[PDB]
Amino acid sequence: NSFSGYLKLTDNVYIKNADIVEEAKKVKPTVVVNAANVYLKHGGGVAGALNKATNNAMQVESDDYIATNGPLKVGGSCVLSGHNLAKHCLHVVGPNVNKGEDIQLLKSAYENFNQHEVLLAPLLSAGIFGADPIHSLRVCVDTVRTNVYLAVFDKNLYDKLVSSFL
Repeated sequence: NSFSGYLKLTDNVYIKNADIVEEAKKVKPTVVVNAANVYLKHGGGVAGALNKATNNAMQVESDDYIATNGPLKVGGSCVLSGHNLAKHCLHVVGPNVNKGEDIQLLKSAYENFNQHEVLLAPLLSAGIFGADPIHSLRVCVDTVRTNVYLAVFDKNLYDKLVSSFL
């Protein structure tokens, strides 16, 4: 397929040092995953980058979703438009360690991926959500059964994830 340059970690998990926005623009996947919060407020991190790439269309759509349905749950998800990046965006809420949220909900968050055959995704609960990215990758491998292409922005983190993988 159109995913190029990934390292194979397992039967179904692949990883690349890449900006998820640029990779979505190049591949136009069926599903891109957003690292969302429960309010779908896309201010920073991956969410802020994806929203900016849609010229704020993602935020306008999200505000309507919240007005109609209320907040997500931690560990939950919703499927919205992918705008100019993808057919669909799967907004998944991993726990935010900095808010005291239970890291065990990371497994629930990754289970949402199993409803989709192929996904382009970031590591959940990494970055500004405060969890250890090595732990996030382990939970991903052990939970997701569908095909997941992981994009890791930071080269030093990418190298550490690959070189410590077991």
